[PDB]
Amino acid sequence: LEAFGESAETRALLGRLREVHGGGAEREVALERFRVIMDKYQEQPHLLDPHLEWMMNLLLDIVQDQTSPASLVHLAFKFLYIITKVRGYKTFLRLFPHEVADVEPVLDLVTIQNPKDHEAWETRYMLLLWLSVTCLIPFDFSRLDGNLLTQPGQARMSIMDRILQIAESYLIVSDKARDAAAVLVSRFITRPDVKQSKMAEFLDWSLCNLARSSFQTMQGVITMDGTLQALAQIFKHGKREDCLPYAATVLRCLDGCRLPESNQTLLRKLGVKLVQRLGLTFLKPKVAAWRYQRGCRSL
Amino acid sequence: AAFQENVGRQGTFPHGIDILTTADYFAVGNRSNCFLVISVFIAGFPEYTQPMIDHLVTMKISHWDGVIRELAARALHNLAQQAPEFSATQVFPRLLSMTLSPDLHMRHGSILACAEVAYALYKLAAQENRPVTDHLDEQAVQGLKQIHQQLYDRQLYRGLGGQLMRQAVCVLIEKLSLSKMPFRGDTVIDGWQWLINDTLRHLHLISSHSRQQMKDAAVSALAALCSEYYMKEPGEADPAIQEELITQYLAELRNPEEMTRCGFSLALGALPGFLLKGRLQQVLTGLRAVTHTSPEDVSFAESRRDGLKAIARICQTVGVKAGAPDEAVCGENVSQIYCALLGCMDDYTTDSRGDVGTWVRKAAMTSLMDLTLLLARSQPELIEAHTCERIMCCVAQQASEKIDRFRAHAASVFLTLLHFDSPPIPHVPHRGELEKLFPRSDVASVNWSAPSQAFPRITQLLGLPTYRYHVLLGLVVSLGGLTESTIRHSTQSLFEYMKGIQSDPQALGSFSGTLLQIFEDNLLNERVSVPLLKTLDHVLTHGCFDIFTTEEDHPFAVKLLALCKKEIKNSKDIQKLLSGIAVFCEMVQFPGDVRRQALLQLCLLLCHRFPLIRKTTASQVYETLLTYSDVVGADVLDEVVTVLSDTAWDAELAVVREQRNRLCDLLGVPRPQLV
Amino acid sequence: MREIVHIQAGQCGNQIGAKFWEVISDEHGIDPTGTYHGDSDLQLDRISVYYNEATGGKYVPRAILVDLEPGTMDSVRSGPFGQIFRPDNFVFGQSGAGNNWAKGHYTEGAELVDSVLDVVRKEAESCDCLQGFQLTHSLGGGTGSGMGTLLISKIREEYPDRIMNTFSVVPSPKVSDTVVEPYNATLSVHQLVENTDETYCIDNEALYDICFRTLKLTTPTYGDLNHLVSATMSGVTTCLRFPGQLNADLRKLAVNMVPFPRLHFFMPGFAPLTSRGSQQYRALTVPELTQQVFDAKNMMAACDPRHGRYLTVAAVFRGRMSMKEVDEQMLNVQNKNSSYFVEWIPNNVKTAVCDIPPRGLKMAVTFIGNSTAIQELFKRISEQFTAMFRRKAFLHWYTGEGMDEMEFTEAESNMNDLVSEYQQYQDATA
Amino acid sequence: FFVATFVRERAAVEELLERAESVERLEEAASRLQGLQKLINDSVFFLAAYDLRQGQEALARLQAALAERRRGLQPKKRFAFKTRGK
Amino acid sequence: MRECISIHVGQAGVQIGNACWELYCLEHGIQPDGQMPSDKTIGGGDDSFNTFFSETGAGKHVPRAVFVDLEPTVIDEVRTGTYRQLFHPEQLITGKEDAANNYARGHYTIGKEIIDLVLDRIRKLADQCTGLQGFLVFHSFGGGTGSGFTSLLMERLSVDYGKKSKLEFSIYPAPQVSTAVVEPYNSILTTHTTLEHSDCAFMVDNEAIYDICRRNLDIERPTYTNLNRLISQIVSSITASLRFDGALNVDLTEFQTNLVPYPRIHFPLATYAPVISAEKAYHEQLSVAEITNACFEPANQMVKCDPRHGKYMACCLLYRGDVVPKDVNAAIATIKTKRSIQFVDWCPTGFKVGINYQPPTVVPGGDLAKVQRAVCMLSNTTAIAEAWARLDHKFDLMYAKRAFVHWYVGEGMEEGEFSEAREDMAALEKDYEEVGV
Ligand SMILES: Nc1nc2c(ncn2[C@@H]2O[C@H](COP(=O)(O)OP(=O)(O)OP(=O)(O)O)[C@@H](O)[C@H]2O)c(=O)[nH]1
Ligand SMILES: Nc1nc2c(ncn2[C@@H]2O[C@H](COP(=O)(O)OP(=O)(O)OP(=O)(O)O)[C@@H](O)[C@H]2O)c(=O)[nH]1
Ligand SMILES: [Mg+2]
Ligand SMILES: [Mg+2]
Repeated sequence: LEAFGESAETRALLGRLREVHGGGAEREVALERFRVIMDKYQEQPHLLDPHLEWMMNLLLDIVQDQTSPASLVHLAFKFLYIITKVRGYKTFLRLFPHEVADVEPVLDLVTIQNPKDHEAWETRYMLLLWLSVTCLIPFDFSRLDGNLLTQPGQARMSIMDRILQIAESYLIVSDKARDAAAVLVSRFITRPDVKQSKMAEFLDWSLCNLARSSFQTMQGVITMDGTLQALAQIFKHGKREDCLPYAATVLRCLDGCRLPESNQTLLRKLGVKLVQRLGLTFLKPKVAAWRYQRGCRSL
Repeated sequence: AAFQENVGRQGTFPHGIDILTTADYFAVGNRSNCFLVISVFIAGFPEYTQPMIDHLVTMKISHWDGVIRELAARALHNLAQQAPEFSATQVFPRLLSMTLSPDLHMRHGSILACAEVAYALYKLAAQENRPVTDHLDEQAVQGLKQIHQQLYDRQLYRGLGGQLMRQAVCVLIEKLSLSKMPFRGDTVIDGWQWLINDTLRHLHLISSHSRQQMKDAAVSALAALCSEYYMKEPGEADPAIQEELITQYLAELRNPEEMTRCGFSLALGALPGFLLKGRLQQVLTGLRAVTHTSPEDVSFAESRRDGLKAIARICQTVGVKAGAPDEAVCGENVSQIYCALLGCMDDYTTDSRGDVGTWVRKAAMTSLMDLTLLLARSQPELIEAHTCERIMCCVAQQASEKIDRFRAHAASVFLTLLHFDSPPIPHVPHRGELEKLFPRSDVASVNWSAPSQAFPRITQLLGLPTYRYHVLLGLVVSLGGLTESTIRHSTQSLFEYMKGIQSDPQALGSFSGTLLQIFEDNLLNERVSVPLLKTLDHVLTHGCFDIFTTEEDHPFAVKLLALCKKEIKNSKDIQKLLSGIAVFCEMVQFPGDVRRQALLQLCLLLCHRFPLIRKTTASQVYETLLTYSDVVGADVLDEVVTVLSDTAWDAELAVVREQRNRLCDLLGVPRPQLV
Repeated sequence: MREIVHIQAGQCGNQIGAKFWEVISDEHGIDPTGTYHGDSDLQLDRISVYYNEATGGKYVPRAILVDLEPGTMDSVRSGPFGQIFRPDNFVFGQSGAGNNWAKGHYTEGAELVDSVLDVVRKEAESCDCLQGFQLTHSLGGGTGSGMGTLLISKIREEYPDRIMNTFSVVPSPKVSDTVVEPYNATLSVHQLVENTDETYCIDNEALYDICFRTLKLTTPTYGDLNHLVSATMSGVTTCLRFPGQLNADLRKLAVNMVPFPRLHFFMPGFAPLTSRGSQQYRALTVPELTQQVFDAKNMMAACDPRHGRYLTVAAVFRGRMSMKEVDEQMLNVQNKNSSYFVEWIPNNVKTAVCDIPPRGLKMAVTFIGNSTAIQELFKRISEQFTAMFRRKAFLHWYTGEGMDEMEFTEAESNMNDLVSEYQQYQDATA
Repeated sequence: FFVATFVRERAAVEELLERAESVERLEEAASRLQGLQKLINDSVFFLAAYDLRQGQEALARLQAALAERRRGLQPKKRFAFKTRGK
Repeated sequence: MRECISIHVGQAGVQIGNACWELYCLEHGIQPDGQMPSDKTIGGGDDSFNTFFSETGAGKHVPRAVFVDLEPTVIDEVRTGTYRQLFHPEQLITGKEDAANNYARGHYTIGKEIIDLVLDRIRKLADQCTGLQGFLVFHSFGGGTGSGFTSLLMERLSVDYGKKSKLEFSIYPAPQVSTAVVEPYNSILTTHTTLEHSDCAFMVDNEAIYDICRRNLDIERPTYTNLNRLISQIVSSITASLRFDGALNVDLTEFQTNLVPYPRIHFPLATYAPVISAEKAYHEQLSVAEITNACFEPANQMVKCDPRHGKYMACCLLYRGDVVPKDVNAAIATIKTKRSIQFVDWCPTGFKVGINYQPPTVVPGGDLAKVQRAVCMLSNTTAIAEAWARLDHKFDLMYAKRAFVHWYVGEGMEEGEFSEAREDMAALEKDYEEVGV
């Protein structure tokens, strides 16, 4: 192809989600048509860049409406996940809203989600990613919280503690949402205020989970995988002088998990990945002095 | 990609731009191009001639796959004209030492490389009015004259591994004989003759999967060796060598083994014209017997195939000549060939596998396609009128069978023999109508293999009285098949065609007669009888012969009833019985004495030997009684239907004979006797 | 031979694969967690044929989810039973194969087959004695066809003596609207006849006609197609998942249902026909089930058994019933409808009974036939293939990826010779 | 005869490995494995599938045993920088 | 004193051998563990029952059987059954891969890997015997393993123990109990392979047993459990001479001399009578003349043939119960004067009478009743050849179309073997027809 030709059809299909959400007779056909139309650009997702901004505005206005039922908001979350897997989350979530006012609403949505609802997992996944986008704000969570002692007795939970609890609860699920949590770990525990109040705690919990997990049970393996992914994200998107004071302790727990003898190929990869990020924490980045004199950027 | 990066970032690769513009993301996609085209272009420079050939000779030629070995051999052949000295001085001796290695694949690859190098050197020397011995020194001539001999010394030709050595030796002999070598009058030629003869005398010992190949590889090698060494003078041959070969091959066409027969048949169709001059009638009489079917050669279907293939092959070698029965195709031998070719058409063999005859009926269709055409390019007068009409009728008949594959070949042959205008055919029944029905422009886009795009067009040939019978026979044998799509498309075309003749009486008085002649032509054949009854039943159920039902005792039904009596009488299979009971209950509609005779026949069949046949006949009688009207009078139909629905046709015979007699008495029909 | 490895390529193959696993888990009592909770010892007598024992008495699947893109891989992992599989059994890429057989058989597939043959040898290593293979893919899609046929060839080249069985899903213009699906289908056949040993024909046109005309559906969806494909899979493999003497292993089933090397295409059938959210309280008798299972309407392929001759027939009756009545009904069906059965392979109709009926049905019946009428499923493909190949349409997609017209010629010739052999064997001794 | 000679060579290789205490012991043992592989790959044009599978399994087991023996007799030292080699 | 060595290979072969051993010990009083209270001599063995049982210095009476299976299924049942303490772990051989109904896969592939193991067990067991008579092999033509591994073992024994008899008890295929369409090919193959390696083999038409179970025993769906209980009784009645103090067929050579005149014609016809159900046990007692007249009825015959059409070459009868020689002689004379029994012109026309005063025995809870007297008539009749005739009808219709032939070609087996076996069967049929003149 060369450009997007199915513009009116896609627009009509996106403007039809408000009359095909109750009964599933016209809900499955719409999803099938959308998937068939989007799969044609699986190899050329760059040809969708100029259409993925207006499609996200139409999809966001439906989920942001308070009068949008659960079945209607979940339908808009499936299309968003489809667009993400088609184009790419790195290039799609970057355009999502990132203002300050979008910090409290989004989080609230994440609180009204049932992890035991496989019929709407796409809602629990994409949502998490959107949260990770609202941690790129240059303010603190204490300023947004304001006064927490507004109610008698029962105090209000800060946004930082809520995000930490949500991340700790979803890094140990089997579904695709654990992965999303790893995105929040690289956007929440790497913040300036969150690191100062959620780095010792998050690193003591991860070590405990690594120490009391087996690679011979289904759950323990999931918890170990989630912890390894979180540690890798922390060591990658984190600083070297904030993460270096912990790289010896982590290396030890990793070596103790006797992974090079497991028959779990994905655990070994995560262990190797975590072994190279910890190692690069012990040495300062250097710059190729040999550039600007051996070839251009392109050919 | 690595080469492109190195050429773009360093620019130190010799001929980087050239090897980068020719070999790219698109041109490199094809492996054949990379191994034959791009290879020569890249080796054209002196910086890639030695290493490329070295790698091809010390790796690719010794691969573990025959396809890769053949590709490397072809690459070396193509790269043998950019480096004759290196191919005749460092690579050729390099291969002579590897041809004797213990490894089988290595020996095969080395033999192929040597043959290719010899062929390339011969082709290069031919373009300079010089012999091939100049490049191939005495050393090369010796080793090449020791490949076949040494192999036989180690009984290396035995076994599956020996089959590949046999094929390699055959290819080498073919290449050496095509390159014109100075091996005339040496024991090497006798040894080669022996090996070719053994390969064909033992084809039944060759894997069926890799058989047809080893036989088309031994006949080809025989055609080059007998055209470069069996030649005493221009246009002649050694009398002694011509008397031993033909006598040996014509005495092997009557072997008891079928594979040997086929091998000798193709070994007799590759003989040069200088070696058939003086004894062509003998070979002709030999293959004629090889393509015939005797009481003992009923299952020899593959023999006739290769016989017909060889027969036409010798007609195209010797050409046509006036006054020369022993040397070429004159008018004294043109009639016998046509008779032998049209004797194989009526060849349907339903052996354990199925219509093995389709293979013999296919080959014949080709032999004529190469005969009538050949004469059309020289002596078109020999193409008789009756013989050509019979050929055109047989082709039209074969172009309507139930086998899509063979029905696509017949249509292609017909189109190749009808459109032919270079020059066109002298006698083609209705050549103007055929041209109008088959526009040359809208012919290349017709999928004859698909029934949908084949039946609607072939059915239009019924309008020609000449091909009417032969097309109706094909449509009949194709309608009574078993495939759903085929029968559906045949019935649709038949109904869309009979609409224009149903109203016309004379049209329904010519087609009906033709169909009844096909019933008298094919009665008790068991190939056309079964499908012809089903077609008649379908035509009667559709309601086509309605204008004749008004007349009483019409000759058509009068003879159809006698034919059905002669056919259905004395049977066993249930399909024929059911098909016969259907035709009878459909023909009952015709009034007159024919109605009474059909009712009597139905009452007789009612008490068949099998209870299932009895129940089927009872049901069909009840159906044809409740459907038609005026078939039973005197208000006796109520009692008839009651005694038919009450009588249990699944009981014994002594209990149902009384009910049959009562029904006959109630219908006014004589009661058959019991002896 | 007591462990079978499961594989699934393409979106449809993975979906058909995930449905069959869920069905056999619900029938065996294995909840999504992995613990046994059924109510019959027979469910555990043959549980090691598809599952593996793990600490805590858990039953881990033995499947391998394979794809070239991540959509279907995330859809199955998040399904109701998604947690059951192994996190390192999901092997996929990012770009797909774009409905091109070449892209899925020579580029992305040729690159991911390395990792695919890593998990495959991981499952074969945890098998006392491998018995065979059971792949689930489609012949229409590019990735599902190309890379999946590339995995059959690699397994046949690696494992010398191992049975190969597949569940090919033939596409249909009524379901999809893609033009290059005839080419993606023909080539696949050219591989199966020369690679796979057993192959079930599940035509999409037959499913569409059964869902639109029989079940009464205005817009049959892919959810209805997977509801008919999973039931057929559960019915045809009921002998390998429970005790039995007829076809307990794959080698016996092949020897009994494969009279010739090239001829091994079996059209399956299941009765009574049902749909999602439908409970039939009426329990059909044994004669009614035997008469309905042989009906062309209950066939998963677009071929009429009456317009052909049978070669090998295998029937299974699941439900509490009597064996004498079933045997008498089978004998009566063989005697009455005797013209539809070749008389040159004596005892070519087998019948089996099981005491574990499917879920939601008290009486079920199955049919795995080897009639020559299946040739009709290929003739249709032939017409489309020839019509699209003679004018050269969308051919640059293949020739530009290493392929050439020689492969299409070869596949067309192989398929055409398979039709002629079927027609000849149908008229043996005519 | 092919199966007989294959079993004989396998038993010989096993006996040689069971008593391997030199690099020459293991190096000669790793040249009988090459010969066996070359023989088998040149005989798959007339052998059955079960025999080929058995030969492949035997070759894999022998290669694993040879690798274990090489790792045991020759324990590769851990990685260490070349700083202050002398 | 001499002792035999029995062998049971395959699913049908081992399942019948288990019931036979159960019935043998059931009659000898040998407890399930192996202790025989009736035996007063410990360590010494020289009685009639020692032909099929050895004795340890504790008392245990071990059988002389060789249970070999190519898959762990039937062997596990006997290993964790009731008589697992009766046999030793070494005598219970087991393999892995199954032949899956294929003579080639069992004779040139999965059978040439475990033959040596079975042969080493057949040598260790024989070393503990001062005298050996022969080998009683139990197999089946339907199972490919019973056609391949059994034939290989017989061929190897013909070379090893080249001076010992090899009596056989094959099982003939039937459609009501069958699970393979390739049972005629393997049957013809094993028949052609064993024709030149056996002395006397008794056939067991599964159709006859099914009919006897559905009519006499009054069973709606006879199962392999009921068939094994009815065939074990006949197997024991036939081998009753080799386990009791009798006077007929005491040795294996006696069988060949009294029932196998022509070396190639060694397929006698066996019959057993009476066969009354357990419900009709205490009803009526049939005399010797009552069970001798029913023996000739095709309903009781083991093979579905018509001996009345053909003639006989040899005949013998073995009784069990309170049978008097005078009554048996009178019944035989009456049957000869009534029925028109014809014998071959060059063959001796006499009946070998052999009475056994021991009463019959049946397993508790079985469908067979404890009859007061039973008889097993073995007569070599040419009508049995008809049983092979129909079998050839299943070999020409399929082999003509080259059906299921690739399974043997791809397993190392040649194609000419089928033609050779068919020619051998045709020659055997021609010899049978010539003997009828
Ligand atoms: N029955 C059924 N057919 C399906 C399903 N999904 C796809 N198909 C059919 O499969 C064909 C398309 O192949 P896909 O499975 O989408 O192909 P793939 O394996 O994903 O390959 P690429 O699309 O090239 O990446 C068409 O004929 C569809 O109708 C499904 O769930 N059920
Ligand atoms: N009478 C009787 N027949 C049996 C028995 N078991 C199997 N059969 C019959 O034997 C034939 C098949 O032989 P099996 O014993 O099952 O086969 P096998 O010898 O184990 O062979 P493979 O499994 O192929 O290696 C069929 O005709 C069965 O009906 C049994 O216990 N008794
Ligand atoms: Mg896809
Ligand atoms: Mg068995």
